Amino acid sequence: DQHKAHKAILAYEKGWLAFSLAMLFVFIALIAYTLATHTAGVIPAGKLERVDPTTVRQEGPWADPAQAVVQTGPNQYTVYVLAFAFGYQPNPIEVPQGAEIVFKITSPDVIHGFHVEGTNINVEVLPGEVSTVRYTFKRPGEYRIICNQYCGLGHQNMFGTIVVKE
Amino acid sequence: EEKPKGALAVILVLTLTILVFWLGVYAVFFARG
Amino acid sequence: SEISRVYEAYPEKKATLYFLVLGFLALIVGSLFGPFQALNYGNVDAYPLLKRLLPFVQSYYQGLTLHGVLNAIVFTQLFAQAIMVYLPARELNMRPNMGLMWLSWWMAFIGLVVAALPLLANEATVLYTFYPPLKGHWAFYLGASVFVLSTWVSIYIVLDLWRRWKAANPGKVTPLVTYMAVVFWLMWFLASLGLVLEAVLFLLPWSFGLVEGVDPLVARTLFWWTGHPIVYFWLLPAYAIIYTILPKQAGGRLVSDPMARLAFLLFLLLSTPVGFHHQFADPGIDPTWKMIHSVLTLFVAVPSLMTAFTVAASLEFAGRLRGGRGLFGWIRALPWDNPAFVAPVLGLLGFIPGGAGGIVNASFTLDYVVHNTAWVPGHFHLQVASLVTLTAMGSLYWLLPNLTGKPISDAQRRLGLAVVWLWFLGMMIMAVGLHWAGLLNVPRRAYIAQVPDAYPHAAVPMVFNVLAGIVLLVALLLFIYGLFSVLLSRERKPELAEAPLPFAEVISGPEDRRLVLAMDRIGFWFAVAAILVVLAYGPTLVQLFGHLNPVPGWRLW
Ligand code: HAS
Ligand code: HEM
Ligand code: CUA
Ligand SMILES: [Cu+]
Repeated sequence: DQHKAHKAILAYEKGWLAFSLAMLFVFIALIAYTLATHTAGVIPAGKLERVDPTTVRQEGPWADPAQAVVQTGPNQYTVYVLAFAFGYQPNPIEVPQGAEIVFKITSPDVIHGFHVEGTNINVEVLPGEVSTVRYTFKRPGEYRIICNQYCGLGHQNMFGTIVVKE
Repeated sequence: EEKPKGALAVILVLTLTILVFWLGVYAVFFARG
Repeated sequence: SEISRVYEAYPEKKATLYFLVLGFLALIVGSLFGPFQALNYGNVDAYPLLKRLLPFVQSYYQGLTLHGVLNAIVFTQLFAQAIMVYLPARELNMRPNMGLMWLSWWMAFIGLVVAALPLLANEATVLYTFYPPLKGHWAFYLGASVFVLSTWVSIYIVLDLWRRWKAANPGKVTPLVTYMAVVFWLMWFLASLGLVLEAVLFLLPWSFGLVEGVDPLVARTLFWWTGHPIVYFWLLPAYAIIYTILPKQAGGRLVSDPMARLAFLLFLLLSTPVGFHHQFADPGIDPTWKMIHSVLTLFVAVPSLMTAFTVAASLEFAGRLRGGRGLFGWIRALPWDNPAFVAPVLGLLGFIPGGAGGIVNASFTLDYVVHNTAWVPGHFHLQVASLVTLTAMGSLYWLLPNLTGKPISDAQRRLGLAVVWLWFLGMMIMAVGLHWAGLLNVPRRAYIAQVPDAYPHAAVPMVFNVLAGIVLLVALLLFIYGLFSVLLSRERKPELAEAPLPFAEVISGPEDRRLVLAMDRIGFWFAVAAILVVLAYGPTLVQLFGHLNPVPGWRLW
């Protein structure tokens, strides 16, 4: 007891510090791992991509929502989306299964969120800005979109739909 | 007096809850990738 | 002038009492909402009722704005001040520059009230984040920016007390509690810049009428500079309490002065440069920066784990002191019949699942699995709603005697417990509800009871949420009768009120000396603090000012 106890403790905390570091690094390893296979698709495009929320919905690829799927590789589709006070455009978002879909998303009003229920597509939609993320829809069917950022009063209502085609 | 077994148990449970959560989520991340 | 003359001898008890009552009313007001928010996630619309009861609430969203702003900005601000001033003061038996201190308390109360007004009015429902472009009443932002500047006062006040205690003690190591609060308030200062930049540069012009727009990518990268560390500024006053008072309420001694300085030191180094973890799903922010703050945030979890051992080992050693004897002997020996003690130690328990929450969250790519979902409030209730908060609750059953002279009647004491256990078992219940529902993609900041057929699979968590709602309703209520009966009480027997704070003695080592000396390089590390901020928020802030794109605000409630 008393100062016999102080050594033990200081040495133990060392053992602790050590194991926390290892375990944390395994994590930084593991995190990084994901960061180099496909599934880092969902990480936003880090390049600044300025637009103008006032004219986003009148001019550009978000102005006409028949014109929001845009084939772009032998197996690629860009989707222009619009997240606006209290729905998403297009509704629905019809993309092919198997394909590399490239969502490009922006807002005429305030920030909303674009959470494609059942995936790690989880991007914040910022007025002034295009958020870009990749996804590869593997199994076909129906994916709901939930806005998961408070964008005012129709918030709890703000959903849309992705139909990955069979 | 001796070895502080109590505290170790406490970082054990800790350390495992940490693993339970991190491994568990990792899993899901993939499940949905 | 006085018949409780107190306040010409130890008047700092006056400022502290006041502050803390503020906090707690803030907390009693804000929290009123929470049980409602709870049944909401329960899928039960209690807002018919609430609405009637207090008739000025317009929306769920105003509710969640009050609960947010008053509980987590305001209540944790007034506790941190109260504690990380009144303690370093007393450990130095020194008088805080009381001119300033009441400036401090006034700024707060003005700030609060200036701000509280638009909010009860429904004119600033923009959440405790007030993420632009959603556009709040000007009296919100100036309101909040003052009340936060209210802590620059307190930064100085404390540095005052440090400056002069060292004039009285050349070649003498900063005593622990005073040391903690210095590296604290420095830390807060670096960290406070972000919101303060955002409030001056953008929020105020824009809301005063003096510009049309804020770029919302900066607006929120400035916001998160501060808005991370702030959780560390809520948490550290409870660590002070936990590290250097708790183990004495526990029966025991803290087992390492150095260790607790070490951890605090680390919250000045790694608390501020880490808030892109909050932006893992932002656009226009470079994946490598995000990965670095991901790394930094892992390091910051480290001090807190070291805390796990130092604190658990202390409580263990006490356990054996009061004749504990199994591998868990030491536990039931602790004084489970004390609210001063039961509170932070229950809080500490749901910190274990709470941290494991943060560490996930902080792992970049893993964030895309839970970001903006019920998962988050899950994590963050475990942290501040239980840990910081319950620490605050338990510390009534010592700070209140110390400051009022009012004593705790054995049936007020049996109440504390009931509350502290009722509260804790609530959080835990609610934790499971949120995290769970979180993982079923249930978003957050949402009136989901209004779209009742929408989360089919959240059926079963929603029950936990309901129940927790009833529990913490009961819990919160018991706490009001209790609080206003330990205060609506003329019986003050202040032999226990002069009585000095139950500080805990250290188990010193030989190492103590050479190492505590290096961590007391305070000025130096506080520069490494700003070096680490500059390098981290540095080539990102470069950029986003090279490319501002402000955008009209909207009001959407
Ligand atoms: C006061 C508050 C908080 C502290 C605590 C806190 C700690 C962490 N958090 Fe957090 N957090 C995040 C990562 C962390 C990490 C790594 C930590 C670390 O500090 C955790 C380290 C802690 C531990 C590793 C626990 C150690 C356990 C101990 C020390 C207890 C031992 C027990 C004993 C000794 C008892 C023994 C006794 C007996 C009787 C047996 C991330 C991601 O990076 C997000 C954003 C996610 C998103 O997508 O929105 C986030 C979001 C939040 C926000 C939501 C803000 C918003 O509204 O957007 C608040 C509410 C919050 C508060 C707090 N958070 N956090
Ligand atoms: C009776 C006690 C409480 C209950 C039942 C409760 C419950 C909740 C629920 C159900 C939500 C979120 C629902 C949604 O995301 O819209 C929430 C949000 C939140 N709570 Fe609590 N809470 C309580 C106390 C506290 C305490 C003590 C704190 C810290 C002081 C706190 C801080 C917060 C914050 C900062 C948010 C987020 C607001 C935002 O999204 O901007 N709560 N609470
Ligand atoms: Cu869009 Cu909430
Ligand atoms: Cu954070």
